[PDB]
Amino acid sequence: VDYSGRSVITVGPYLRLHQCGLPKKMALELFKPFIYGKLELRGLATTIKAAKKMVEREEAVVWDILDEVIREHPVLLNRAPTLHRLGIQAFEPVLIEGKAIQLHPLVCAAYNADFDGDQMAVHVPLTLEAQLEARALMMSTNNILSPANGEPIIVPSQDVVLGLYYMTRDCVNAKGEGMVLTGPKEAERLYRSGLAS
Amino acid sequence: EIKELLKLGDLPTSGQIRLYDGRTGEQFERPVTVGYMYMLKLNHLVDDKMHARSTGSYSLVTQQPLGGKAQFGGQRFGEMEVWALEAYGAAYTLQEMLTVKSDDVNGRTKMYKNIVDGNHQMEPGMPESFNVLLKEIRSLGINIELED
Amino acid sequence: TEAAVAGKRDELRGLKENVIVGRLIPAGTGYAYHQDRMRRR
Amino acid sequence: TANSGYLTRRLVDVAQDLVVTEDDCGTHEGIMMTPVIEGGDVKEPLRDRVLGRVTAEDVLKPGTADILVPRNTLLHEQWCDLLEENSVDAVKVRSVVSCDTDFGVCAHCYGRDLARGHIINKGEAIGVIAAQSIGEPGTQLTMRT
Amino acid sequence: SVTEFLKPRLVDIEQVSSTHAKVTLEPLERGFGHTLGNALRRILLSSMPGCAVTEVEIDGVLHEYSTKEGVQEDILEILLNLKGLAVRVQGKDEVILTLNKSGIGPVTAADITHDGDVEIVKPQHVICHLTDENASISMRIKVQRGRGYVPASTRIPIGRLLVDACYSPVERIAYNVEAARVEQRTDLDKLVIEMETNGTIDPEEAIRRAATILAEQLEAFVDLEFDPILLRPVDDLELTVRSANCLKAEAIHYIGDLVQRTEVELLKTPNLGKKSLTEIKDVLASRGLSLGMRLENWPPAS
Amino acid sequence: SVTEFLKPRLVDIEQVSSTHAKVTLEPLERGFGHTLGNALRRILLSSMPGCAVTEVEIDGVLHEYSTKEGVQEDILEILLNLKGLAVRVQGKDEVILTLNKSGIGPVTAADITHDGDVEIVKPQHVICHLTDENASISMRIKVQRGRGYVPASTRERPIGRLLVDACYSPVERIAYNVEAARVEQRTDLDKLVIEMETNGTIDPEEAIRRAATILAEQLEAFVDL
Amino acid sequence: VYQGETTQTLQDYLMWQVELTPFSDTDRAIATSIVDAVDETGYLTVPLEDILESIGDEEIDIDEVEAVLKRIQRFDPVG
Amino acid sequence: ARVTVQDAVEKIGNRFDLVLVAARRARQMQVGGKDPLVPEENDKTTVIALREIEEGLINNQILDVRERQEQQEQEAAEL
Amino acid sequence: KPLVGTGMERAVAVDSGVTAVAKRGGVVQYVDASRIVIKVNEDEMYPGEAGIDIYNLTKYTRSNQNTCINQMPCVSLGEPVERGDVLADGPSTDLGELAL
Ligand SMILES: [Mg+2]
Ligand SMILES: [Zn+2]
Repeated sequence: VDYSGRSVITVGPYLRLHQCGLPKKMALELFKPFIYGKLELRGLATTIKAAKKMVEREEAVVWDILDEVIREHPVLLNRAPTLHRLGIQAFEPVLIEGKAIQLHPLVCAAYNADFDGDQMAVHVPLTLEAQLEARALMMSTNNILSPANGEPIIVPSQDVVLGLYYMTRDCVNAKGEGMVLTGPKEAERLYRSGLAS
Repeated sequence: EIKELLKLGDLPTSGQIRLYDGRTGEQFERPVTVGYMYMLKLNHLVDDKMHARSTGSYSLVTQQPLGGKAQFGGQRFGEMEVWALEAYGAAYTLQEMLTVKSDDVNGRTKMYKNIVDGNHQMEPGMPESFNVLLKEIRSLGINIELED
Repeated sequence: TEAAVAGKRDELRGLKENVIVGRLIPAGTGYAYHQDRMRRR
Repeated sequence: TANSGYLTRRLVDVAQDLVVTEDDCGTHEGIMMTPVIEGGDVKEPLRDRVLGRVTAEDVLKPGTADILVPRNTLLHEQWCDLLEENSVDAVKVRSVVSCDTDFGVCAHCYGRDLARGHIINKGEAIGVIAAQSIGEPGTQLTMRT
Repeated sequence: SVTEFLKPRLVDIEQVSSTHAKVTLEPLERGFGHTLGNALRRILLSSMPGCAVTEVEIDGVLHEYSTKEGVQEDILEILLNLKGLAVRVQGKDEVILTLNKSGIGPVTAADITHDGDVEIVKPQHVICHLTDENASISMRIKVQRGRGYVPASTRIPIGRLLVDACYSPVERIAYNVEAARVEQRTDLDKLVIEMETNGTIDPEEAIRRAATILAEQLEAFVDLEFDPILLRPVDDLELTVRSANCLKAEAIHYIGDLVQRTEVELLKTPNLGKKSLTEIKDVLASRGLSLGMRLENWPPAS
Repeated sequence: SVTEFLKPRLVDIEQVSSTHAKVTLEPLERGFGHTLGNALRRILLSSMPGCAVTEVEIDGVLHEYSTKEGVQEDILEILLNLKGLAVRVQGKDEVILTLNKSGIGPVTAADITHDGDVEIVKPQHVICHLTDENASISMRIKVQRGRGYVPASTRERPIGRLLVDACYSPVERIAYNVEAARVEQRTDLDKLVIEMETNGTIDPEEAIRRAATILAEQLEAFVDL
Repeated sequence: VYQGETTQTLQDYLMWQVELTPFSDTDRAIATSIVDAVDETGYLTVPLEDILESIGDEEIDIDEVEAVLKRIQRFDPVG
Repeated sequence: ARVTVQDAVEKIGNRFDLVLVAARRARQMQVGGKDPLVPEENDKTTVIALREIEEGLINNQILDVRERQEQQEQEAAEL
Repeated sequence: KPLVGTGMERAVAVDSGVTAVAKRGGVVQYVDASRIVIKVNEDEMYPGEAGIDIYNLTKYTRSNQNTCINQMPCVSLGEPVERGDVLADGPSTDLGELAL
């Protein structure tokens, strides 16, 4: 199919659950007709060839055009082999620098993916029906229960579990033991000040 | 022997030292194993991996996008991806995958023209590979046809 | 061979049949389209 | 891997055309559900076998003739708790196998979506979902004796 | 060119409440967001002048673990309530207040004896509850001036109940660094600071005072549009007299206005026949332009 | 008073080596030592300006993937050696140096033609070696001032002009320590010792002052708000 | 098995530019006729009277064909 | 923006009919000259339609009634 | 070099024909980035022959995987060499040891 690409995947720890990290070099090629239409719409180009040359030269304004046109437009991420329907999910793109796709850690279990050489493919919906199906059916935030058994699929693992386990533990004789606090904010203020363990 | 060699170099025996956060300057709460390891760069470079396509060339027979990065090729949407789309119930996404993106000659042009004009609508049409299949079956002496 | 000998006819009722001919599958968001087609037929 | 792929492809092919095309078929047939007991160990309790299913008959209290759960009731968590309160060990439920719907099944004979909290909607391709659910854990099994 | 750095241009302030604020600054040089946020957070946490309750004396209480008759809460509950009392002091750096109250009801910060120097930011601050009618509370509270947080354990007469001293008005502060892009540069920081105070001072004022303290700490080292063709007038085209008159009558002055007019609308225009429309289309085609072009907001305020 | 803070001053500057120094700030209040140290370390490691080699021209070479007869090193190795050259330019933001050498032996930084506004801080820096008696090398080296890391890819030229990535940062490493200071009549004051390792092309005191100026100019935006 | 690739010629490029140009139905038909009669070197091989005859409609004058031709002549390549 | 569509699903009652209704409204707002019934905040037609559906301003019956009213008004004003 | 090894690096580097190995002992008469000329010892020279060994190094050539093959000398002018010694290092080689 057309309007498709693929590349290696990295981890984005700052992303939200409904967001993905897309290289802008890929996005410039994927959304080219949309960029042509938007350039013609606001008078920057008067002919189709003018917009074609502007995109070929990669002028400064075409990046603003791309950022405007990728504002609310889901893209489909798929990893082979697609063993179940959770192998294809919809995400909102965020333009990034580089050549790797950033993936939310919490969705790595549904894809059965790890960051040691895995590659993913990206597809662009075209029509309004396709975009609304991506937003309302294939969005990641809609897929939180497993259709096979009903169990959750957003189970935290590894680093998050280790950190939460470490912070929610008690020691017999730690610094700051035996005092009374007005609330959680005072506890955080004491911890950040080095006055309590 | 490793511990003796560490002692010879005035280094901690356990092999763990104290580190500080570069952004805040505060010490990490536990000793960290710090040392030297031999690292290799493998012949899997992202420069050779990244590829994207909007439109390009097509096969003469099937009228479908070519495969590979040497040509400006597209990604294959196989049977398992079709099953995944069917399990969601996204009929329009599957239909636009099947017709206006791969092998509907008039549909591709109409969709491109509508996208450039800001109208996100499609006319599905008939895939060309089905016509190729019909012709190939007719070449075997079997009368297969569409009716009504 | 068996279909050609028997002269069978296909009604295009399943998902795979509509996938072959590039139509909306009779499931999900395409169910209403097929219901309307059946009612009008 | 190849055997798992072949198995899941066959499973998809055999059930690709099954879609929920009705709301209720009006049948009274069903299957009896009891906990799975092997020797002296219970591997599967009754709660996990009847959750999200529709009762095919009125469930009566073991010692009386009083209707505890009425017919055509979706057994959610509260119904399961009520059943386990009175020590019920066998419930007759509706299944897709005993469905009178022609060219598909109905929502009541299927039950909960298992991806949402509500009952299954019309127009869902449950055969493909079932084939993918069975075939997906196929790589966790052993192929060598 | 080598000594000039980026400065914030879009300082957004969101006032969640009278004591809770969220400030956003962008753009910043790479790595400066963490530096500024960490420095400001450390200053606002550890070194911030203020006034706070230090220790208390209750007539009927001799030890911290005691039982006061008639009071619903425990002694340590009263100490916790006192720790949360914010007081403004202007005259001296050490003041004494007295609380004597009898009856039934919530004894609060409005029952403290009034004084010229001492001001209570929240008179509604609940101190304790008096249940019995024949019950009374009598206590003396010392307020001092200091900086930051001082636990009472580090300070370990009779009946002097020690209280942790919280002079800093800041109750909570956090910062986050995100990515921001100028047209060319992309690896730049955007700083977001969320802070809640105790009501004595504004969050903006606290940020300003922390910045002033840090700046004064360094005084000994610091050295002193559309395409141009669309904007051309319609008189640029060498139209005939009749066509020019029709366009002038149709209130068309620039090329963009004519370009946005479709052929169907122009056909219905009086005095404009098919020949004149064909001439207009021809002269537009001679410059690579048509009649079916759309623009979002054509008039560029000119 | 509690609202008045004692402010630090530059007390001691120790020159352990030409590229190694220690700077003493004293006195400091409780908690200000680390607060100043971390910010100063970050600014010194991130924002210090310096001069670096950016372009090279050699008479007999066309590109970096070739060899010169009589020279034991490849052109790429020569460029890598030139990347590490430390030069102090005192009058301009751009200069061109000339190197001419002939005869068997090492060609170092001391063979560069003398310029009034250019100082070479490490004359012993080996550039290449000539292994043939009838072998000579002549080159032109472009040096300019900047800050940070600028790869040549990010930044038509005639054939024979070789680009080299510019690392303008003169600071190699920064460390800091906070000790207890001995003021006249207080025991709650600290002293900050900053250990600085550079390439010898910048004075430690002016580096500290520049870092403080950068911090103050960045912080002045929060004062008004 | 071998299938080959689809190559873009001058007429394919011209028709691609025509389809993305705001023409009317009659103007689009005239543009199709004009692009049909273009040789490899980019010159029009027939007089405009032949194009007008090939249109087959009696309500179109030579002036509309001239306007459409002038619009087409500004495509890529120019000339 | 939008992160979830649960409220719109609850309003409509079905996920499959919600897509069709939202597509109809978005195509009315995009190709047609209709204006949004909610204050748009730099949003696209799909998100605007979803927000309109969530507020209860848009459903299938309302769209059918509006279409019938518009057709009747056009047929009355044609004469 | 790995700086932590097993002792098999030299065997891999030498047995692989990526390095230049002296066929006969002698003294380095000429050293250059592209060629090495060794003056052979008189006790290893054949009768009626000028005893010199010339090694032309491979410089920036393409491999089967589109990588770079380049040889660098690792001997100085006038130093003694023996039969079997390493004269030039090939790709991923450091002083006759494997360096990946
Ligand atoms: Mg992997
Ligand atoms: Zn049924």
